[PDB]
This record gives sequence, C-alpha cells and structure tokens, in this order.
Amino acid sequence: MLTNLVAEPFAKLEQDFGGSIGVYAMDTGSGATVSYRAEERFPLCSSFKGFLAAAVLARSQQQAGLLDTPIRYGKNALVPWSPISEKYLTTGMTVAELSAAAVQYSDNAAANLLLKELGGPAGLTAFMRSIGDTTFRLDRWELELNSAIPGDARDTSSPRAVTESLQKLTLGSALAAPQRQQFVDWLKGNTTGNHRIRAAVPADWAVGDKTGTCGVYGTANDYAVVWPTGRAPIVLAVYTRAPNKDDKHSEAVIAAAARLALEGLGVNGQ
Ligand SMILES: *[B@@]1([O])O[C]([C]C([O])=O)[C][C][C]1[N]C(=O)[C]C1=[C][C]=[C]S1
Repeated sequence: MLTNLVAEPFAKLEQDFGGSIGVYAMDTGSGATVSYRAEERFPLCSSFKGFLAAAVLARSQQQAGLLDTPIRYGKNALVPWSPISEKYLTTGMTVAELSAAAVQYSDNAAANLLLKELGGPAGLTAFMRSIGDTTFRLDRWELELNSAIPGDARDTSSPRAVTESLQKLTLGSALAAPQRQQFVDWLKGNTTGNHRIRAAVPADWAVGDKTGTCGVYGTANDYAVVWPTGRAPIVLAVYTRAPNKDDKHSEAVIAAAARLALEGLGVNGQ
C-alpha cells in the first residue's frame, strides 16, 4: 500500500554503474517505504561491524563491565586496514574502544577480536536471529568474508533485513535504552561515510551510518539512520555489487541512490 508510492530511476542508475543496486528505505513515521532489489542478497563487507557492535552492547546488558574490559593483543592479531588498533598494539584497548573502532573506522583487527568475544560468525548470526532477522548470515572472519563471490550467500544479507534490523537496534526495543543511545552515538561518529549516504543528507540533519567496501566485484554499501528536522527518522540501506571481479565500486552511486530514496519518500532534502 505504502511501498514505492513514487517511482524513482534506480534501474538507470545501476545500469550506468554497471551492476546491481539494492535499496530499502523506511519512513518510520508513516511506514512508507522505497524498495528496489530490496530482498536480494548482497555481501555485507565491513557493514557487519555495525551489527557486531550492537551484539557487544547487547551482551553488556547481562555482563556488566564488559565494555570496560581491557583487551591486549599480539601483532598476529593485526589485519590489513586496522587504523586504530595498530596505534594501541603496545597498550591494548577496551572492548568499548574496539567496538567504536570497528564502527567508526571499520577496523579489521578490532572486528576479529570482537567476533572472538561473541563466539565467532555463528555468534553474531545468533544475535541477529534473536532480534528477528532471519536473513543475515555471517560465515567467515576478516579478511576472508570480503570475497563477494557472485551467487555466494556467505556473509550476506538483504537491504530490507539490514534496514529492519537497524531500526530495531537504533529506534526500537532490541537494545536497552542506554545501549541503544551508545549504538546511535557510535554510528553518528562514523568517519568512513562522508561520500555515501551522508553526501545525500543535508548538514543540518543528524545521521549515523556504517559503510562497507569489499574491494572486489564493485561491492560496497552503507546503511544509516537519518533524523530530518521536524519529522520522524528515516532508516535506509544501500548495497551494490557488480558481475566482474575487477569492477570498481562507486561512492557516488551510493550517494545518488540515497538521494533517490529520500525523494521517493517525499523527504525534502538537498
Ligand atoms: B570493510 O569491508 O570496509 C572498510 C571500508 C568501509 O567501511 O567502507 C575497510 C575494511 C573492510 N575492507 C577490506 O578489508 C578490504 C578493503 C577495501 C578498501 C580498503 S580495505
């Protein structure tokens, strides 16, 4: 009834990109949605790290002091693209600091350390099942989860399930109130997304996001909660892939798809 009330040229955008774009956007006030390839699977890439941090926050509700726990690690724990954890190799970091690094810098070593805390990819998947997400699956660790192989369901979800779970965690009741605001605050402090959904969002609106870039198969993504002033928040997810291993990802295409999603919802923006 309220899905795709206004058609938007997503097909032309993905054809110009040379791949596939998946979009799901939800106006949490009216329930209206924009949906394009929204139930297809796309690789999560580093976007799983947002849900990883939420799963850590959920575990901290039953294990008080978890966030403050100092974690030491060896050089063998470093993974290419660990921009924060490499600076604390000789000191260690807290669980909360690792979580913030995973969310805000996509830190790979931090992500693997936190996955170990949860019992691995199946532990994160179990958390997602516990909030009602039956689509999400994490199967591997960094960096193997970035292979983005066409047709491979490992380490994928759908734009719709990403958006639905993001809404539950940032705006609904999946986390207790203090943990919910901490998750929002980590997303708001993200540093990796300035050229993606944020580039479609006016500077005077609040926004938290989590990006991912697999590095192959034109595969990259971003999901976000956006608070336009004077109306209810919008939750959205934009995922891309492409058929050839050497196909380039495009941040501009992600920003453009986000613009179309906001336009389709009737949200006056840029
Ligand atoms: B992850 O999938 O994405 C991060 C970048 C982001 O958030 O958009 C970087 C770490 C992960 N990616 C990889 O390890 C492979 C890389 C692709 C580009 C730079 S590192």
